[PDB]
Order: sequence, then C-alpha cells, then structure tokens
Amino acid sequence: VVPVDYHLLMMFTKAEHNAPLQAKARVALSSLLRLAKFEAHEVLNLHFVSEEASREVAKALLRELLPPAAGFKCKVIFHDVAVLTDKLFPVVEAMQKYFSAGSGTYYSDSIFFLSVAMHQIMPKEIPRIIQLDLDLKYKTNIRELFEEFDNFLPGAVIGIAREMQPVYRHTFWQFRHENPKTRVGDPPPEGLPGFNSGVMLLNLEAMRQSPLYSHLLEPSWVQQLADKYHFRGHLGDQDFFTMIGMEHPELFHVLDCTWNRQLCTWWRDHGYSDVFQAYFRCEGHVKIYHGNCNTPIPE
Amino acid sequence: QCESNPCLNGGSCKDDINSYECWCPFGFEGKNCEL
Ligand SMILES: *[C@@H]1O[C@H](CO)[C@@H](O)[C@H](O[C@H]2OC[C@@H](O)[C@H](O)[C@H]2O)[C@H]1O
Repeated sequence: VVPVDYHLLMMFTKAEHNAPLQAKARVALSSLLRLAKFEAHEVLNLHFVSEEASREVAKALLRELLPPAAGFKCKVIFHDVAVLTDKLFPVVEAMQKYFSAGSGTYYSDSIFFLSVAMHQIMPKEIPRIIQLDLDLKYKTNIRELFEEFDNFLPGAVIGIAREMQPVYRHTFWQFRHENPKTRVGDPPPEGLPGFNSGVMLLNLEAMRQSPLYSHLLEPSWVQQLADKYHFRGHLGDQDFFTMIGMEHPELFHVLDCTWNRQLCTWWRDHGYSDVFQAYFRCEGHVKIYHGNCNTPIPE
Repeated sequence: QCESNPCLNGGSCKDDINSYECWCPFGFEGKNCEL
C-alpha cells in the first residue's frame, strides 16, 4: 500500500521546571491522541520545536501516551529551536520590529515567526503542515482538519480562524480613526477581526508557489503595510498574518470558529465590554478549544 | 512576552519607553487605564 503522511507541528520550548506548560502539553496531546484515527497506511508525524531540555521532557510525556489507543503509526520528530532561529532570521528579521515585544530585533523573538517562513524551513517533501498551540483541547479526530485543505480557493496559502477578542480593534485604532468606513478590526460576520494563530493549516507548496505571498515577505513590503496600518504588535506570526490578511484576504482560507474556539476574555475587561460579544460569539459543535491567556478549558 | 499596552497610542507593550501619553479606551482613566 502507498504510505500517506500527515504532519503536525507544535512549539515546546522552556518546558523544564515549567509545570503549567507541561500540563497544557499534557491536555493537548492526550486529547489529540485519544481522539485521533488514521487508516493502516497513514502515519501521523508529530514535529516538536524544542531546545534540548524540553526535548527530554516531551519524550517522557510522549512515551506515557504512545502508542495511541487507535493503534495507528505515529512518528515523533524534534527540531532544534536554535537551528530554526538562524534559518528564520534572514527571512524574518525585518518584520520583528513591528510584531515583537517590544523593540526591536532579537534572536529570541525569531521563532515566534516560524509559521510565516515554514515553507522555507521544512524539507520540500512536506507539502502541508498544521501548526498547533499546546494550550488546545481536541474534541474531534484531527484527521478531519486536514480535509479543510481541499476548501482552499485559488491563490489561498493558509487556513486560519478569526481572532475572537477585539485585540485588533484596539491595535488598528489609528487606521480606524483615519478611515471611518473600514471593516479592518470590526467584528464578524462582515468585519475583519484579524486572525488567531492557535490552529494554522500551512500549505507549504502554495506558500512557495505564490508570487504574492513571497512579495509580502520582502522587507520593503512588510514596512509599507506596517506604515499604512500604523501597526504595532507583540504576537508575532499572528500579527503578521492579521496585517497582510487586511491587505490581501485572498491568501487566507478562514476556518470556522469551532476549529479554534478561543476562551481568553482579557480584552473584555480592558475597554471592550460593549463590543466584546460581537467578537467572542462562536456557535456550532466545538471541534477544538483554545485555552488562550492561561484560561482553564472546561471538561 | 510583554503585557499588552492598554493605551491606544505608542507601542504594543505597556510602559513603552518611547511613550509619554496614554489615551485610554472609553470608560477608563490612569497611566495604565486602571479605573
Ligand atoms: C494583551 O496582553 C494580555 C496580557 O498579557 C494578553 O493576555 C493578550 O493576549 C490574549 O488576547 C489576544 C489573543 O490573540 C491571545 O491569544 C491571548 O493570549 C494580549 O493581546
């Protein structure tokens, strides 16, 4: 039988002596694996980005959870955060000053941009990869998420869900001020609230092959758009995709909110009580919970 | 990481070194929009 590979990637760094992170990793990976199902010839590839101490922590967790109940073939791959950092930096350097905490261009911020240049980092054999946060809880078989790649329209390179707080209403304030009629930062269904990076379907082939996407990576394009939008962030990849998502929504296949149901309400209590609901509303059968800003996930 | 700047102006992190004013979202006052 012809073997078929599925690729997931998760960030797992600074995990040693960090019980809160290990608990999240535990919640994410246990649900993922309990609920995952794959055909006989299919193999699930789990890529972890870690320094050496966190690699040992992840292994100890992983042996406790593998092999999976459903008995499918599962391969674990680790990538050195320091190796990836150096590979990302030339590509990613110029965007750091706009999207990193705070100023300006530090090596330690580079990895938070991994997804934007993932097609240049992963071997060309990998055509697609799903990057996932470790503060998730899977409520369905992750194999089902992969079929969303099929719903990508011509020219789209990334599958991503909307940001469910008005953080981007706040971020785009000055652009909003200068453009009263803009949908930039407005809530759904007609506004553009920006994106959340918790679940991202990164089509590496479409990313490599897009003339538009490649141009938006160039220092002067990053700079031009950040100026047009008066954009300052500290959320990295999320902030970059959000920004280019305002200029060029064609590039993104918007996932339904149930694929990344965020639970953080921090912005509700910081000046957005009125409009919060319009952003935060998500209805339908939840597929993935995202316990962002350390928000406990319900059981 | 940093804590988000509750101010509408300046950098993304609160206590942006290059900021002196703090324009708060409606309903809030203070150097960090506390009350
Ligand atoms: C502003 O700072 C606060 C305090 O550190 C963060 O919790 C906020 O992040 C949260 O809201 C926006 C979501 O996109 C993040 O996933 C979530 O942690 C930050 O915007």
